[PDB]
Amino acid sequence: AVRNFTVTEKGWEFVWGNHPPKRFWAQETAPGNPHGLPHEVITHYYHRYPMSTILGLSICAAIATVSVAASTWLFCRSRVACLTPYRLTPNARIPFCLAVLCCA
Amino acid sequence: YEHATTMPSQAGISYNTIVNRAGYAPLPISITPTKIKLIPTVNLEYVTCHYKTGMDSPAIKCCGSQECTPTYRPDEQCKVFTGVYPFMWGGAYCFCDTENTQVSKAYVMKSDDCLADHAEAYKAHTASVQAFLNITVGEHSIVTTVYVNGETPVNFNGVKITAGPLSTAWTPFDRKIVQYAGEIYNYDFPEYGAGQPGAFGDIQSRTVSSSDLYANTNLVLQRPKAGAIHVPYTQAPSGFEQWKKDKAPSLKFTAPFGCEIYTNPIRAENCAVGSIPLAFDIPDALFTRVSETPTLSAAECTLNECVYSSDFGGIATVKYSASKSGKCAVHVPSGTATLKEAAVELTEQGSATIHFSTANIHPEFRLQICTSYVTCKGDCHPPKDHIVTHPQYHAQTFTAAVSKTAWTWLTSLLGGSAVIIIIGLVLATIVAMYVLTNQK
Ligand SMILES: *[C@@H]1O[C@H](CO)[C@@H](O)[C@H](O)[C@H]1NC(C)=O
Repeated sequence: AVRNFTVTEKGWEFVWGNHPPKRFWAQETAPGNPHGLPHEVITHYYHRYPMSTILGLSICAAIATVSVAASTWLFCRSRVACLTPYRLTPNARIPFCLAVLCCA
Repeated sequence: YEHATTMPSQAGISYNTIVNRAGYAPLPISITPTKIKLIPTVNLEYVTCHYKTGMDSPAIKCCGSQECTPTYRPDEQCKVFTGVYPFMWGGAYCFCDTENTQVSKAYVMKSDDCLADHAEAYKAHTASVQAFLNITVGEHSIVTTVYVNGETPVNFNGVKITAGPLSTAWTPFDRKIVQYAGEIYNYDFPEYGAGQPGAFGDIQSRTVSSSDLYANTNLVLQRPKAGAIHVPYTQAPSGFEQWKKDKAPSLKFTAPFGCEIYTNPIRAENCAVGSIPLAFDIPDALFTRVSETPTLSAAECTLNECVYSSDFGGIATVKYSASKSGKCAVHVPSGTATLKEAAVELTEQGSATIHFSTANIHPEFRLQICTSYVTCKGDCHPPKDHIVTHPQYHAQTFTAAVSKTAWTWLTSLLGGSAVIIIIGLVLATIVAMYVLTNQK
């Protein structure tokens, strides 16, 4: 037979027939390389510490997306609020804002 | 001097601590629990073994009738069968074809081997803890079997140690246990006088040599075969042997926390649970003033080797310029690293090597020596072995294995987004102020 068992840092022992019990402990070794490209880092910190990377990576991605969307929203609102006072002039003369910031 | 420390109850792993005073040299205290025992108080409820059905020789009355002698023995039964015609090697026993009677009588006794092959049913409660500690304080080393109740001190060289009480009241044995063949089983055996046929405790004795015996084996008497002298009976098969067929593994194979179950006395050893609180009362004689002890100066720590393995997978070399030779109680106040040595020899000038175990990929701790506080940093690498045969000496912090590239990426994602938000807020405020001031 071939039997696989999961050994963690807490410990794990087996008794095979009349042999004395043998104890084994896991050890943080593999796989991947934390001092490398993002995919290797994610692989290393997913195989080790599972469910603490999937949660953390998702939280970070959500925060980044919300921040980017909010920044874009504020930038567009600022552009509208700085252009419409100059934009809806009947002759539409807009030199000052375009010269000081190039909003358009 | 009084100290109150707490050490994990992990057998075979040394634990080092340092004691500091305002004007006294630091002193190292090393405790090594070689064996931690847990001995519940047990009461012998009863003893069960294989039974033996004993039959009295049939009472054959020819051309007559008999009566049932009243019952006085364990599971004892008597019955009179009429119309029997027994035979022997000589020939027919009775001369009447009918109206002959045979009294059959059976009972239950302990087997002849109950003195050796028996199982003892115990009630287990009130666990007590003892610890075999190698204790080294002030270069004074002893071995003591200290009780882990908070009431009893142990004294040596004016030093008092009060251990316990244990942090956790957990025990592997439950209320009712069964000892058989040097193994302990968590079995809910029936109470004395409540045994059932074909199950454990179907016959019960208060003691292996006791004169009492409760028997309940569903013994019944069948009619003897025609022309035969014997006592037929029908019983539920032995409950002890059936229990031995379906014991399930003992406690030494099914106990949590790696406990090792032993008998005589019934105890659990080396349970990796809880923590022992130690209270120290140290006389001032062992303490030495700062002037007497060597004072360290011009010390630098270099991590010439580090692997974050379970064992001491790191070596730190410290360059020192000490006032005089002596002993330093080398210690790391933080939990970053665990030091193999609680004390190090010190010379006038040179380099000292210290073996440490860390779980940090990028360690940086404040190594304390006789008086100095060196700041020691470096890098560690994953070890060769996927699996080892010893528990981890160090402790795992939440941010232990997090590298530095992960910090850079996390700060860029969490910290760059905040920068973008700040930029957007500043731009919005500037635009609003500009338009508001340009209305008038
Ligand atoms: C504890 O002391 C005993 C008695 O000398 C010794 O045999 C044993 O090796 C010591 N334990 C350790 C871990 O050094």
